[PDB]
Amino acid sequence: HPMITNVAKQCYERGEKPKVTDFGDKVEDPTFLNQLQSGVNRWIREIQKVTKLDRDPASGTALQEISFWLNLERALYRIQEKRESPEVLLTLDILKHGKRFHATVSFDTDTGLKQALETVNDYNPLMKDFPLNDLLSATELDKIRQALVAIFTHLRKIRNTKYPIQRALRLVEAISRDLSSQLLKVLGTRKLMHVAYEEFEKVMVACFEVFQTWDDEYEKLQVLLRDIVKRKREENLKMVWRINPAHRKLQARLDQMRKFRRQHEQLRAVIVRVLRPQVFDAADANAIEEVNLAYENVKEVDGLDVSKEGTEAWEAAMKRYDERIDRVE
Amino acid sequence: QLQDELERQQLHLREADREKTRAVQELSEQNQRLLDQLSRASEVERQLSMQVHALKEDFREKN
Amino acid sequence: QLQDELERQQLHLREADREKTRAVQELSEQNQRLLDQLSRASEVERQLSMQVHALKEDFREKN
Repeated sequence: HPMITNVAKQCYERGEKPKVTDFGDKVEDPTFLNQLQSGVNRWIREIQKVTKLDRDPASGTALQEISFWLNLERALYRIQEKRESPEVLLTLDILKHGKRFHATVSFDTDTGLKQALETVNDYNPLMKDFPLNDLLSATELDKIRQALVAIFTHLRKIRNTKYPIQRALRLVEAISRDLSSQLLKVLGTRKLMHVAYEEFEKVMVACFEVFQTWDDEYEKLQVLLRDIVKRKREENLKMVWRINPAHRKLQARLDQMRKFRRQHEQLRAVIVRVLRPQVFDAADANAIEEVNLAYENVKEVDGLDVSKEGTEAWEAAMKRYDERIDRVE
Repeated sequence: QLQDELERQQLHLREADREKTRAVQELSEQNQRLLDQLSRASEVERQLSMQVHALKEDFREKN
Repeated sequence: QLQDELERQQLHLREADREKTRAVQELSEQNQRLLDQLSRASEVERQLSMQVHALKEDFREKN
């Protein structure tokens, strides 16, 4: 309100903090009190717009999650600093002196500012350091594994906070989605289809090392979370996880890749051993070129496509290759 | 001659830890499936008991 | 020194087996209890279902 500003600058220029008495007859003015009442209503509505903010855990990346929570915490701290400023305290004091306890009690209670402030204070140490940014930056499977262990330690930080177990789990699927994205990006970059089979096996060994590290550290955090729920057994009752990491399909996809090429390579070697005459039947070259053409046909379908169209194209390629190998079988 | 045997007991420790983890996870999953089915059955029983009570009241009135 | 850690590893394998056995027994009893509770819920479901079906038959018949 302009009036409180004018009286406050007058009081400060007189080297004294303002007081209710300085308003004199204005303290009992009806219209001035009504204006302050409406102003406090606006303040309460604005504060409730910020305090009541809530984010769906499932939607968006964990990077978006950390940004949301830190931004909300900063906003609440700014709001709290504004709230403790002499202007708002003076306004509440004037309204109290006018017995207009509606606005004052509502501001002290309806805002919920203390509760949101406590919530973000509880949530700060868990979100203070997270390496998901570094993981998204990381471009190597070993770097990815290092990032995973760092992430799971900063998730172990949860034990001394009030973060809900469900929301932490949804954060974990957010980690899964980011991990799947980065693995897809790396394996697309290196073009695993056209490279030598041996280094290809090495890279997939690295990938399965990464998946195993994910599973092991998830198990560690899972026993930790069960212990935490035991410690708060009376408070929280919903332990249901039903975790479905996004990369899991991709893991299975990559699993298929390995066995496929493995069988293919082994089978390829065997047929090359057997069809050689005891030194050249045309049927032998027909079978060999048929196997090679089956491999090339399978190479037409991208291996990294996990979507439904990817699934159906992959299945068609596998049935085709299966028949082609059934001939030589 | 005994050092390798100690390694065998270390291997057995790792094997038993893996087996225990698998078994306890499997039992937890079975437990949670049965809890979900228990909740579903409890909800069904609740709605059907509501229907029982409403029908009995209707039947008194119509009698 | 090998005896010292070897016997300890043997008896600690036994001890880990003790905790595994306790956990498996507890989860198995919880599984059996939840199976029994689901069976009883199914029984009450069936009784309430024959009740409501006969009650709706009675409703349509007295109607």
